[PDB]
Amino acid sequence: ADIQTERAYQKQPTIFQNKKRVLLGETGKEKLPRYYKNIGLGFKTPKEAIEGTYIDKKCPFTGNVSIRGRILSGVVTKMKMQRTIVIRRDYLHYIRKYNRFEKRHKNMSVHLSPCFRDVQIGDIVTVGECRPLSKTVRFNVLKVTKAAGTKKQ
Amino acid sequence: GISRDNWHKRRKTGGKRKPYHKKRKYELGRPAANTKIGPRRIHTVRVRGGNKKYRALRLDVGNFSWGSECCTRKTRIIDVVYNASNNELVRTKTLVKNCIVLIDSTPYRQWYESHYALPLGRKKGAKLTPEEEEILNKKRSKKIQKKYDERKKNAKISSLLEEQFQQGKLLACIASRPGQCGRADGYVLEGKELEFYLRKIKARKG
Amino acid sequence: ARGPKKHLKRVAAPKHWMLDKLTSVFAPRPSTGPHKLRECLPLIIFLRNKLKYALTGDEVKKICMQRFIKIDGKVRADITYPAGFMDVISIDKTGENFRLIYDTKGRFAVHRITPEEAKYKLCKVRKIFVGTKGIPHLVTHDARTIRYPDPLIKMNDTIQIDLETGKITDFIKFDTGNLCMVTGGANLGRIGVITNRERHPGSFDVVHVKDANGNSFATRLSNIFVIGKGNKPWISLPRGKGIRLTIAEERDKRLAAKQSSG
RNA sequence: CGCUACUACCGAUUGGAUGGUUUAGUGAGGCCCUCGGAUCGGCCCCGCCGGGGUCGGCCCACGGCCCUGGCGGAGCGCUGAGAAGACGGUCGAACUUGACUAUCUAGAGGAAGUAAAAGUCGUAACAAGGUUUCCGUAGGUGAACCUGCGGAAGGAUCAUUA
RNA sequence: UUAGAGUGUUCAAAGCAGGCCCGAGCCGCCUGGAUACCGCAGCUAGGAAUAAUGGAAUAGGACCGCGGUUCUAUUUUGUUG
RNA sequence: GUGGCGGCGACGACCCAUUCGAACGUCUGCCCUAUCAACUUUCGAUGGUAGUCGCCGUGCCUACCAUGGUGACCACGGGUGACGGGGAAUCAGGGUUCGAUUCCGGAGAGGGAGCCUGAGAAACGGCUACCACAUCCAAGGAAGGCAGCAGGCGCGCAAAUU
RNA sequence: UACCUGGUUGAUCCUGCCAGUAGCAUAUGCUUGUCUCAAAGAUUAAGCCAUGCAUGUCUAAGUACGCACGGCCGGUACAGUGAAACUGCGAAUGGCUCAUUAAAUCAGUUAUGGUUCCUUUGGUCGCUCGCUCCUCUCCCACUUGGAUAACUGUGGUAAUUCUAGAGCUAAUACAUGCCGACGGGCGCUGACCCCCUUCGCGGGGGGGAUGCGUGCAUUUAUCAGAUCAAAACCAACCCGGUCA
RNA sequence: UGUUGGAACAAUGUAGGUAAGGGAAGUCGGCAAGCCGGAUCCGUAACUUCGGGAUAAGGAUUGGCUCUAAGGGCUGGGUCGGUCGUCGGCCGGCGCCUAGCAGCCGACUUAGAACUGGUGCGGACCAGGGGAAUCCGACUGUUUAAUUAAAACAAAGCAU
Repeated sequence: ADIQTERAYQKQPTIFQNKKRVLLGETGKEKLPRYYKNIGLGFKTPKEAIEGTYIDKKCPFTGNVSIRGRILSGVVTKMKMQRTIVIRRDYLHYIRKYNRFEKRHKNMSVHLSPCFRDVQIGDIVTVGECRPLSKTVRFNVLKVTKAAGTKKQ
Repeated sequence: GISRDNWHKRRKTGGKRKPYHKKRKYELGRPAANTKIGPRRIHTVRVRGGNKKYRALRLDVGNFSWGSECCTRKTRIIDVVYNASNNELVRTKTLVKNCIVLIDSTPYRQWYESHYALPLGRKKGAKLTPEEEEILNKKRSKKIQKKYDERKKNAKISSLLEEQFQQGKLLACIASRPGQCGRADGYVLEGKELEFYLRKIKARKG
Repeated sequence: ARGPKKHLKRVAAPKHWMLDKLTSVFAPRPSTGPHKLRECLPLIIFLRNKLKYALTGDEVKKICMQRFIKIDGKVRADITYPAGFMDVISIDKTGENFRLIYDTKGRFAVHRITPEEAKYKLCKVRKIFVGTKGIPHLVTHDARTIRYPDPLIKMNDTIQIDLETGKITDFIKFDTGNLCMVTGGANLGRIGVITNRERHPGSFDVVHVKDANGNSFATRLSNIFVIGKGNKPWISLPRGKGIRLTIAEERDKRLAAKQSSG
């Protein structure tokens, strides 16, 4: 195991792994060339998703999901079931009768880029809208945002 | 009677959704068109908004492609070997998208023996003498004899695919959805993903 | 609930049609022509109330069917044919020709124009749409898919079509120094130079506008419509020139002319 | 406490009446599929004429080859249309019986509360209410109550001279 | 619909109507049907007092400095290769 | 004795568009209840890979893995004599009560389920069964859905002229 | 219009409620002369239904031998009205009521790069290109097939918008299907032929008979989709102008 | 075949079985026999000394034949040159069984699927009828060998 987990064969569709026709100097070179599309709106494509060996179907930068419409943030809470995380999201609701606010919260699941270990919990993240990835997975993760207030360099 | 509803199953919050309407036309399902191997029998379906569907029940020829030579041909399926979804869909000889079949290698070998003029099948030396010697050699005053020599080199097929051509069957995934369109079209298997798929067939039995 | 809608009731219908409340219940439902409901003007209401040539539907029924009405060069034969921005309409029996552009409040003011301006029109584009066979295609406000345009045509532009064969002549590009009239929205029917377009990737691109009267406002890019070059409009404008006047200022004009024409 | 009326309660019937949700069994009906073959049209193996070319025929009686309108016997032989019906799947109303839950109700006998009028026994409390009152807990007595242990003064002393 | 502007429905409740000028000679004119309000949530842009929150403490900001590996091309005689 | 001739009605294809909308989604917003504190499941309960069905996106469905989602910021279960909203009554500033009611959106034709034609019905002034109530009958069979406009019955404190 | 009064007490102060006062929506009693607007089977029974109406459709521009009128008009067809009847469109809009339904519906806000859309309006609609039979039409395109309807004629049961059996008939109904688009074009195979030049093999440079496929969507796979700042090598000799 | 054989097949027995319809109407009394009866998967009340009640009750499945999936053991590490008899002891030089793969054996099991049978399938045998109450004794135990198996004696606990 310890490298990949699959029954079928996972690959980027756009790339064609079997271009290999020439024997000449090298039968195999810098192999299975990488596919990645950058999202707009200025979000920086992580270097991990460029030189990475992983294969994903719904990764924002290396899949087919199309981010649009709504962009929000959150505070990560759980690192449970693989390829998606659960984020609390605190906010204030205003009661009209009193002139006073009332705290609420609504926590939702979001997909992830499988590039990432080193995504701790309790840290802010910026999340974007997507096509309905699953029953409760709509929003998708674009870039995580907290490492300085943490441990050793 | 089946419906592709989202109002017949619980919320994420464990609660139960009491419906507020009875089943609706604009969201519907029909029994599976689980197509097997046999004489070409494709039976019709009408769907929402016109654009009538063609669903297949028994198929034998498909437009399988060879990705390493930019050529594709019609080809007579003869088997089914591996499906990553179900196991009971390889015994049944079903046909679905991404179902690894065995296609007839006759059109591709014939094409190879006519393109590069290098033999790709010899066990008894049965045939195949007259055409191949002719074509590589001079036929229009030394022009063609040059360009086939360019093709004598760099004619590639791996022993991962060489042995299949000798054996007459080519592992080939299906990439066209037989249930909805009706055509059993896909690509031949080669390279590393052939290697990965070869081992699974070798040691599927457990 | 089960299909299309085929009954539009009373003033639930758009407010700029200038309708009543005690003319029964329903209102004419435009025939789904070259404009949305909330931008068009039924041809029936242009013959009973805006013009007051007729009295009822019937006297309108017999006019349009007698084939005197001419819209965009080729006659129409439906009572409720949606009108829209920059549409030319002609009445050959009496001899007038109307332009039907927005007012400073938004009412589709009656606007009589000369036969020279009755030849062409101005239409905004929606997408440059190079299609099969390498053929460049356009689309306009009134759903004219023009093949083979000048390649410089990009977006938000204004075209001028002869109204016999389309065939755009004398286009004007969208720039940040040109006149433009706002269509749709609360700002409906003002005129001024653009002077800015502050982009917003992923949302409505807000376009500010400064008027020749010195005032300023802003809208979204969709509501902008270009009607000329520089500070020169290609078209004559009605009284007020599309320059909004505050209800205080409009009050002064009402009182002065009083007892001076009737 | 021979003193009635009303309100609510517990209660053996291991009770009744209605909904409502469901496990399970039976499962009519539509639809998908694998069969199906009442019957209805075309084809070709046959004969004869007339229409035109044709060998034997000067043209014709008639025959051989091809094509056509018509005439009939037979292979119903190869082909298209196709209902009745069936094995199977899917959805599944409804019935029968269980569980669950809800609101409403009959029930000997018992024990509460409220109002009753001019009832019988006592006098517990408010004045040091004639044992100072009250709280907690406990036992007993016809009844209010009495008493034991620790408190409170809402006590009848804001205090008593080393 | 609430508010409110203009208007003599005989007043008003209402309604978005109407006023001239003359036999009519114009082969009619002047106009109306506006505005404010519409939280909370979302978008936008100026203000940065108050209230959250952040930054280099076992090294971090600055100096277009002089060095390596590893690669992605534009185009110069090779027009292209 | 021929070849060319405009205006139109109707027509089908769709990278197509434009309109009419329709459908699953995104963020925030709901009345009373703790004598409802733990709820959700292999039978899809949150997710991953692959796939049949769908007009598509997705546990929508099947397989194979992973063990997960929500909850004291009120889930879950119950009640409403609750269709939601634009609005309505009352009022100094706050508010409290009401909204079936002619506009916008949703559900339905006695309770449920299934489906043909059609772009758009799970339509009921369309069909198929079952259930309850039922109208003709030669006893063999046939037909229906006034929560449309008028009407009558029953219901009631209470609601119009066939 | 930012409002208060009667009531525990021998008398007083106050907490507290009970009762007052006005609007509002339904019912109800009494009364009622005019006019202008105007609610009206919701509350309980989303319970029941007798009876009658509430969804039909024709233009010069799909079908025309009812003989139902009318042509004068019987001749190498079809005056014109024209009810039936086949076809297309319509019944999926309107109206009613609120039984369900508690992030469910609905409101404000957004994406549908995640789909379908009769009709209205704009666009294209020279689609491919390659057979012509026997000794005499391959094939119709200057028009290719049969089928039912109303109509005529026999009936059936007590009955319904119930239908069977028999004889004709049409198409914008169901089907079939053609030189013309007369492809000169284009790309792959591609008999070859021709020159420069290598004894020759060779390379360059040429033009090509044959045959296959033809942007009209659907399905699958593969390719390129920019190049933003530059000067030389070995080495093809190539686009070129300067004398050489 | 238990201290004998032969022939028949009457009644009464003794010991086994089944019976249409009704199902305790029989009788002092459901006395006797009769249903349930194993296992897998769901489901489980009043009461309570919170351990029990409990196999409570009440459901479904079970045959064959063909498959599928899962649950394990033993062994392993280089061409090169010379020496020693590219295989090996040695040297030096390399490999680095580097993600954990490769080869050989090995037992019975458990879950699922297809097909088939006159829907039969714990197919002989072995294998509980349940529920609601009352009286008595706490319980397990013991006794009247040869009519009384209990509500009788014992019993821990309590107390003189």
